[PDB]
This record gives sequence, C-alpha cells and structure tokens, in this order.
Amino acid sequence: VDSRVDHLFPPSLYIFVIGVGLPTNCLALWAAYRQVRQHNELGVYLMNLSIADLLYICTLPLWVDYFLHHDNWIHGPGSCKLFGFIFYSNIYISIAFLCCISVDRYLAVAHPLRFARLRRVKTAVAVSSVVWATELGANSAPLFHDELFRDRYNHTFCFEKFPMERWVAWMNLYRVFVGFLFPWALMLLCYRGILRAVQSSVSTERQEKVKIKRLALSLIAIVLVCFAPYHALLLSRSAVYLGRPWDCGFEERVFSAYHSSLAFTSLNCVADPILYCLVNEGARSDVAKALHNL
Amino acid sequence: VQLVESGGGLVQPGGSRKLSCSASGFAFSSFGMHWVRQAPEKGLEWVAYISSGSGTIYYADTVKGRFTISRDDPKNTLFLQMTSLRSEDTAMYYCVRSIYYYGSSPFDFWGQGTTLTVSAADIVMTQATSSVPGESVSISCRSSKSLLHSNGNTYLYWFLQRPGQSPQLLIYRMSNLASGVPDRFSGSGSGTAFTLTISRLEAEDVGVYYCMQHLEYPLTFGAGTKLE
Amino acid sequence: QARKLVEQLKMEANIDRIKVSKAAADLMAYCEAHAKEDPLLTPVPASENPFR
Amino acid sequence: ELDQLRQEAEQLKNQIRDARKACADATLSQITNNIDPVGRIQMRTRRTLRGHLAKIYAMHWGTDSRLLVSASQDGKLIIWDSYTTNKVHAIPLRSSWVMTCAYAPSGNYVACGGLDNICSIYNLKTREGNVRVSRELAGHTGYLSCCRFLDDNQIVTSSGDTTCALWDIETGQQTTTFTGHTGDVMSLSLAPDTRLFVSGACDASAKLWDVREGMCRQTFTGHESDINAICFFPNGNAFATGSDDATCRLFDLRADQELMTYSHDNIICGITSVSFSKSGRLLLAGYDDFNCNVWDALKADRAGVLAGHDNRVSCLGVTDDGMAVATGSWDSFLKIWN
Amino acid sequence: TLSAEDKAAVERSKMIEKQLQKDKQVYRATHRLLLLGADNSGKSTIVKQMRIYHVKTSGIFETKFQVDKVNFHMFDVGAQRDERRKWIQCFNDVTAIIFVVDSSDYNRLQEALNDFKSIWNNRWLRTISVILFLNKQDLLAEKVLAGKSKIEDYFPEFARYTTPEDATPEPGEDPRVTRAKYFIRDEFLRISTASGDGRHYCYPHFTCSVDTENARRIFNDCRDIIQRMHLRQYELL
Repeated sequence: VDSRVDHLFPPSLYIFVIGVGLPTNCLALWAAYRQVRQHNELGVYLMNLSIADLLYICTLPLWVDYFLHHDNWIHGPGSCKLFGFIFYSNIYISIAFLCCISVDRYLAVAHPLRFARLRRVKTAVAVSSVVWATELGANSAPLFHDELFRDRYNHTFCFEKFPMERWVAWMNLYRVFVGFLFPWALMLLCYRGILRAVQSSVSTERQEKVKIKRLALSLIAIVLVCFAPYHALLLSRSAVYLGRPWDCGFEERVFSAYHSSLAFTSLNCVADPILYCLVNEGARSDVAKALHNL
Repeated sequence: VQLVESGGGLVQPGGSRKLSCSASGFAFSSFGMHWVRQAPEKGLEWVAYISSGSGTIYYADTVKGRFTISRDDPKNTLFLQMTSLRSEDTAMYYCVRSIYYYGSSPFDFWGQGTTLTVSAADIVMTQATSSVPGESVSISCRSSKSLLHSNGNTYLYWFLQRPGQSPQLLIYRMSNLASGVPDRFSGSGSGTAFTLTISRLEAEDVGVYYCMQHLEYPLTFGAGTKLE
Repeated sequence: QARKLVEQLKMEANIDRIKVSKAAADLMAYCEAHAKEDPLLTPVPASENPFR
Repeated sequence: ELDQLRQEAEQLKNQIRDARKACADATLSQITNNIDPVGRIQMRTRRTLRGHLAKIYAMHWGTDSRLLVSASQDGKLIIWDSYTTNKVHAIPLRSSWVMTCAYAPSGNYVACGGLDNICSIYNLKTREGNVRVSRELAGHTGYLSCCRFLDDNQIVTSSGDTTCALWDIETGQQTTTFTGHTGDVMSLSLAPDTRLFVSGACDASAKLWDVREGMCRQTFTGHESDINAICFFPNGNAFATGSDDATCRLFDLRADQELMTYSHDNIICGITSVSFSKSGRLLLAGYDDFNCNVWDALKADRAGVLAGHDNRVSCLGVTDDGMAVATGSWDSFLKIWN
Repeated sequence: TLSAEDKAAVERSKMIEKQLQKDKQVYRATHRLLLLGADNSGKSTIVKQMRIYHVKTSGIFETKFQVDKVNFHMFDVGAQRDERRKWIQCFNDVTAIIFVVDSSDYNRLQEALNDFKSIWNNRWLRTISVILFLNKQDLLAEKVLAGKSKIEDYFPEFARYTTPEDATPEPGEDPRVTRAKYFIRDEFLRISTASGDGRHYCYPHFTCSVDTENARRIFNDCRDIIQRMHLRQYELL
C-alpha cells in the first residue's frame, strides 16, 4: 500500500475547471433563473444542476492543495468531512438532475398532450427537493466514520483507506450501480424515446432532426466519458477487496490511474453549462442581453 | 332570503342538544354564519362564528369547550352542537348571516330564532340609558377601547329588535344605513362614544336598540335601550 | 343615398370655430389651475398616498 | 346627377378645410414653449395583481378610486381591492372572448362584452350573495369593443359594425343608434357632463356625437391608420387619440382641428390605450413594445416610461382622484403605479 | 396587525384564488381552435358533424369535442363584418387555425387563396399553425369527371403541371381527379411555403363535409404542434 507521483494532473485540471466553470456556471444559473421566470419548469432543474455544479467547483480549491501537497489533508478533520462529502457527492446530484431533465424532456416531446400536472414549477420544485434530500441522506455514510486517516508513508488521507473498510466496498458498489448506471440508463432511454418521437414529426425539417440527434448523443456521451472510467476503476478496486481483503497488490499499481480518473470526472462541471444553457441560441440570447446590462 | 331554524326545547342540566339552521334564498356558501343568543328578559350575547369555507371558527369564552359549530354547504344548513347544558345556557338562539368584503354589510339578516330552556379582558359596551311620537330621539352607547381602526373603519353596529320579532340591522360601521332602512335613521360617533338619531319617529320604530363592536372577538353587545 | 351625406356635411360645416390660440390658452389655463391637486404631476409625500 | 352630388360634397369638404386653415393662427407648441417642462417623472409599481389566467384586454377604475374591474380572455371579470390587493368578486362570463368592461359610477353594476356581440350587465349588490346577470343587451351586428355607463339605466356601446348605440337598461332597446362611421369602432369616451361622447374607428377618423339629439356634430380626420383608443381631456373641450401609426394626437372640439402630435422616431408600434391625469398635464399612453409612456400634453416630450410588463400593455386607466395608474397587459398582470 | 373584518376579507380572497387555481388546471389542458372559411365551404357541416358525433345576431359559437381524453375548443365567428384585421388579434395564442376551403368551386377558389394568404401572413398569426381542410372532395369528383366545367381556363398553369411522386390516391379513382386535387393543394402549399420561416406549418387534408375522421385529424395535427413547441422551449432546438 503506497502512492505514486500524482500531484500535477489533478491540480492543473482543477485549475482549468475553476477558471472556466465558475463564470459559465454563474451564467447558466442566471439563464436558468431567467427560464423559471417564464414558468418553464425545465429551468428549475437547470438551476438545481447549476447549484450543484457551483458548490462543487467552490470546494475544489481545497483538493487542488490536497493533491499539490502530496496526498495529505491538513485543514483539520472538520474540513475533510464537509468538503470531502461535497466533493464525493454533487456527482450523484449532477447525474440525478441530468436524469430529471431527460425525463422532463421525454414527457414533453413524446407525450405533448398528457401529464400536464407533472410539468409545473411546483412539481419541479418538489422533485428537486426530494432529489436533494436523497443522495444527500442516502450517501451520508462517510459522515458517521473517522475519515482523516494517516498511514506509514506520510499520506494524510481524506475519505480513503487503501486497506478498505467493510462498508466502503459496499458503498462504492452502490455508487457505481445506483448513482451512475441507473440514472444514466434512464437518460439513455429518455433520449432514445425523444429521438423516436422527433422522427415522426411532420413540421421538423430533417436538418433540425440531425441537430436534435447530434445533441442528444453528445448529452449521453459526455456523461459516459466523464463518469465511466472513474466508476469502472472504483468497481475494480472495490471488487478486488472482497476477494482479497488483506492485500495491497492491486491498489499500489492502480493508485495513479484511479486518482487521475477522479480528476477527470470533474469535467462534467464545465460540460453541463455549455451543453445545457450555452449551446442553444435562446439561452445565449439571455447571456447577451444580460452581459449588455454592464 | 330566509333562515329558518329549529331544535330547541326543555333540556335537563348536563344533557346535550343540536341546533339546526336551514338557509334558503341566498348563496349560503359565501356567507359567514354566527349564533347569537339572548336570555328570556336580558340582552343579546354572541355565541360562535363559522367562516365561509369552514376555515375559521371562534367561540365565546363561556362556551369555548362545550359547544361546536358546523355547516353543510351542499345542504345549506348550519349546526350548533351544545354539550353540558347548564341553567345559565337558557336563551333563544339566532342564526345570523354575515359576509365580509370591501363595503359589505355584515349581520344584515337574522333568523326567526329557536328557544331553549334548561330546567333547574375584552371590550365592554355600556348603554347607560335603559328607557326613553313625532319627535327626534337620540340614543347613545360607549366603549372601553376605541373602535376606530387604522383603516379608518369604526366597527360599530346598530340593531333594532321590534317587540315581537328578531333584530334588524340599521347601521353598520357607525355611519352606513342598511338596505331597506328609511333615511330617518342616522349614526355618528367619535371613536369611543357613539350615538344613533331617529329624525321623525313613527310608530313602527319602537323597540330595543342594541350596539355592537366587530373590532375583535369576542363580539360584545351592551344592555340595549328601550323606546316606549 | 349621398344626399344624406351632403346634408350631414353641410350641418357639420357651419359651426362657430374659435381661434386655435384661444383653445390652446384654455388648455394651458386648465392645466395650470389644477397643478397643485394632481398627485402624478407633483408627487404626494409618502404618508398620504394609499399605496405606500 | 350623382356626379353633381359628388362635386357638391367635395366643395363642402374643401370649404371646411379652408375654414379650418383660416381658424388656425398659432400652434400649441408656440404658446407652450415658455412654460416650465414637467421634468422627469418616475412611477414605481406599488402593487401587482395576480390571478388572471389569460391576457387582459380591459380595465376600468371605480369611482371610489379603490375598486377595480378587469377583463381577461379566460372568461373572468375580477373586482380588485386596489389598496390591499384582495379579490372581491370573481365573475365567470358566458363567452370567453371579452374585450371591454366598465364599472358603473354608482358602483352597483359592471358591464362587459366582446366577440359575442352582447353587452352583458352584472348586478354587484344583490340581496343574495352572488353576482348575477342583470340584462344582456343584443342588437349589435359586430363585436362590442367599448362600453361606458352614463348612469344605472343608460349605457353606450361601440361595435365593429360601424355603429355606436345608446341603450336603455330597464327595457333592452336602443334609444338611439349613431351611424356615420365606415370602419370598426374601437374606443369610446364620455364627456364629464355626459352630454357628448367621442368614438374612434378604423376609418382613421373620430366623431363627436350628441347623446340626446343623436346626430354627429364634428368629424376629425388626423390619423393615417385605424384609431385604437380615445379619451376626453378633463375640461371636456378636448380629446386624444391613439392609433396604429404609432402616433397620439390631440384635438379640440371648439377649434375643430388637431393641436399637437405625440410621436417619436424610435417608437414604431401602435398605441393601445390613452388616458389623462387629473390636471390634463400628463398623457399616459400604452404601446405594443411592452412599455407604457408618459407624455407632457402641452409640449410633446416624454416625461417618463412605465416598463414593468413582459407583453403588450392593453388597458390603462387613471383613477378619479388622480392618485394612481393601473396598467394591464397580455402577460395577465395588473400593476398599480404611483 | 389588521382587523377582524380584514381577516375575513383576506380569507375570501384566498378562496377566490383557490377557485382560480382549479380553473387554471382545466384551462391549461384544453386546446383552443379557430375555424375560418367562406360561406360555400362546409364549415357549418363540419362543426355540426363534430358536435353530433361528440341567438339572432350572435357573433361567436363554441364547440366541445374530445378525442382520447384530450379536450378541444372550436370557435367560429358568426355575425362579424367582412373586415377581419381587428378581431383576429384575440386568437394570437390558439393552438391552431382550421381553414376550410371548397375545392369544387373553381370560380371562388382564387378568393380563398387570397384569404389563406392573408391569414398566413398576418403579423399576429406568426407561430400559429394552420390546419387546411380542402373540403367537398366528393363534389370535385364529379366536377372533374364530367367535363362540362373545366379547370385549365380559371388557372392557366394546370397544363404545365404533373402529379407529384408523393401522391397517394388510396381508394381507387381516376388519375384526373387526383391530379386536380393535388394541384389545388399545391397552390395552397406554395402560398404556405413561400414565407413560412419555419416558425409555423400548414397541415393539409382532403376531407369531405360528412366524415368521421376529422376530429382525429385535428388531434394528430395538434399533437404535432404541441410537440414542436415543446422541442422549442425544452431547448432541444
């Protein structure tokens, strides 16, 4: 059980995320609020996604240090328990609001004349509240554990043990399977249904159909390219532990790749503002008309 | 409009009885209903109040836990469930129709009344006079606390109970003549002391004049002035 | 048919017109005489307006 | 021959034009260029009235300056308490395509009408609690576009059949029918003394009528397009018109001309509602660019703007005590400004 | 804070608001339509049949019909004048406009084309789709089969016109009536496609006066229209 020279990639990537995803997410939050003012209940989910992204990107300045300084956390146990819970959530909050958006879009497009009670700002707010309550209470296990752990080779950990606790493996399994694949599968099914509905449209001009398909494929490709490697490797180093709990052969080799993938999973915070409030000409219109106020 | 009510009689102490008030001829669902009682030879005393939509219910401090008011809007009926009837709860109970919006006239229709006999920190209204055919007569009443609100409304009401029947609204909010009252009646006041002035009295204007405050619950009445 | 229009236009033709200067001065005079009682023109201070 | 009659009519029109040209000695701007400017005036939205489902086409203040009736395309008339933003009555109409409403001076009745060609009248103060239809006045061929109460028993309706009518409410028959327009009549303003009333139609003209005699007195022909709104100056000797050519104009009955024109090169949308203040110094006008404008009625310069709506302002009304301004819009919101 | 009567007034206002929310629930779930046409066009027969299957100077008529548990309003104007440019603003936000034209009356078909052009280019009817009922097809069948009344004379471009490849004459009928009816359809469609700008569409149908499958056509077109607007506001396009 040891570590590698992983001190440049996650820091240089979180710096880019800080530089791009604070202004883009503030603009996206403003545009989503603009949408809510018009009783577009998609705006509620867009605001919630922007909030999760914002309070994720506002807790990176700590892990950029935690990775610059080699793998040690020094801001007490209190910061490592709050900023470590915000950092290992908001992934399952972002990919829950993306699923909420895809289901909202599927209902509007594939059933345009039904379920009108489900498409309202009130029900959107209630669903957002339930989404925040779950995945923040059901992912709250790391709080009720000591989680600023030291070891031999001067590695002050934060939310880890390479010798994994009994719960950590099961909670990782839950992460991979009921925080990523389930919401991602629902996103994929919703966009497949949206494309099947758009296909039948008589009034859409077959280049708009191509634009819709190439946006719907990128929506479910960005999520996979950002979350699949980290979660597959988390599955790997959690499945090995059940086979050989008292072993460290795999972990030392896979440590650097694991932390680089964890750095990668942060690109789905500058991905969201673009793909959901900056790729269409209506929300860019809001950006243009509001930045022209000052 | 008409409010016919029944369910009264001789009740042994410690018993119970339910009063009913059947309304017909007006949109019952948009009116708040009151129960008002007066002892056989004494003045009126407010009992309870149920709001339109049944969302607000008030009781007098003397019947707070024993009585229960309820309504049935699809059936146009009003109820008063009385339990633990003492000998001090003998009166003849009234059904009053009241509606509240900007410029409405509450307490404008009163039922005929049903009689009930039981075998053997709020505002106070004083009408000091107790008794008084073509001449001007002025009645007066007073209050402990000023009835003038910050709105500009003086929540003073004037009622006339002719010898044989139920009270009839004459002036609401201290200066407004009710619908149907002749222009002879006028009302005035100053915030704490009030007066009612019949100009050219006629033989149909004899009876007992009652005052009211609607500033805050419970609503209090006053003894009442007699004219003979 | 057009005789009705002709008669109506004849009736509308001959009325007593006052010079435009007099009418303009009258509008100016009405606006000036009621200037102090126009809340929107001269704003009321924020204790008599019922929309405080 | 008919050519002779046409020539006589043309000669009479030329005579009227010549008399008007002779009577105009000085413009209003020349006389008014000495008075102090009104200055920038700012009004803030004191209240906002929520509850209308669809767009709002009509609104009329109460004579008590506190109540307010409003009409919307969902089929409701809502009576607001302007001070507390309460709702007093919610009147559901038989036809949802209403485009005018009025509140009686006494306060006992309201009227509304629209594409149904009927001016329904509602009784607000009944012995029963509900608000009932007192009478439905039928006889207009086109849609009713404006109605104004004279008293509890007389009402004046303008329609899109080139006709205004004077109804007797007790017996629903037209006492007088005012013909002479050639296009759809839209607006209608009663004189303060209720002896005359003006009407603007799609013929780009306005006429002053006599209620008692029933005959048109004057015809005004300023605008270049259909006239959408009209209202009397508080004096009773003037009125202002708003049309689709993005221009307001001020006429005078005694001078029988047009005194001043309110237009800006940067505003190109038509006016939808025109009202005056108590003194007549301010000419509040609604527009299609979502923003009401305030014009100085003596100088033709914008004193202020009322921008608080997300759709075009349809109705406008200044209260009788001059204390506030109501503004309804196609976004289903009323706002009280002061 | 505030007096007893004012509390009761606020309670009454709140009950009014509750009733208005109940009304909003049913207002947002009913799709409103505007029926237009000439006197010859059988819109009266259409509305009568729709009402059956599912007042002197009166100016508007309303018709409920329901297809697959979806509510529909249909309005037609009865007593209005010839001019239309003023009361057409009230229908700025309807779901669709149903324009009905008689295809068997070649004398008045140019006036119908001009009316459809004025509807399609109205400044207030942008983003409002039009459902085109090319009506009275049975009468057109005889009008074209019997050669007594010709069609090349009224429209001097029928000769240089070929039946489009997309044509689908289903039941089995002469090619001439198919050619003529698709010519009329393509006249209306060239007007439609000249200046659409992609913000609204025209859905043409070959209907008769007494047909059962008319409310289904309106339902399908309204489904498509609502779907398109949902694509617009939900940021898909």
